[PDB]
Amino acid sequence: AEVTIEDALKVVLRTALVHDGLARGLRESTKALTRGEALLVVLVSSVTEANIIKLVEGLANDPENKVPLIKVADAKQLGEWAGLGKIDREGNARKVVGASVVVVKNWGAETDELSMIMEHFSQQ
Amino acid sequence: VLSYYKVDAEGKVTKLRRECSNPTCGAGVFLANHKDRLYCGKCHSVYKVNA
Repeated sequence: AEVTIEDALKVVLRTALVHDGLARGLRESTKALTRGEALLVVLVSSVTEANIIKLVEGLANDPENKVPLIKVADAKQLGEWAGLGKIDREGNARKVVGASVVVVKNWGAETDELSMIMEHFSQQ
Repeated sequence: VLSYYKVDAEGKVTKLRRECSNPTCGAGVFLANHKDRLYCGKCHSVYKVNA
């Protein structure tokens, strides 16, 4: 590669993984969405009935300042970038079922990755 | 448990089961409907703020 290709979301879910910025799970995520905390909502695509997708992008794009999103694919790898760790001979080695809706609360950090994604979804 | 936001067409949300009157409950959690009841479960027992 050159620098990275959509790995800049991985680093931010890692910073909200270790330093407790993930409202991980749709219900706790919507508690961070029905709070001013959410300046990142990262959803997935292949879900069933599409109504919770409608929930996520509804509360993530509703008219209140509060419009965070970028976008990212499948649930279980999104949860792997997000917070649940059991590494154990680290070749992905897990019984993990998906997370599919994780929301970063303030991300507690800064530059090129996190400043890049804020520059990236803020200004085109 | 909480899929209950009646989010209308792309992308306005009408929040159902209107929310708790608590600073611990910063417009996030909801109030159950038992009987004469809307109920804060977050604080495990304390509030009957009911409509």
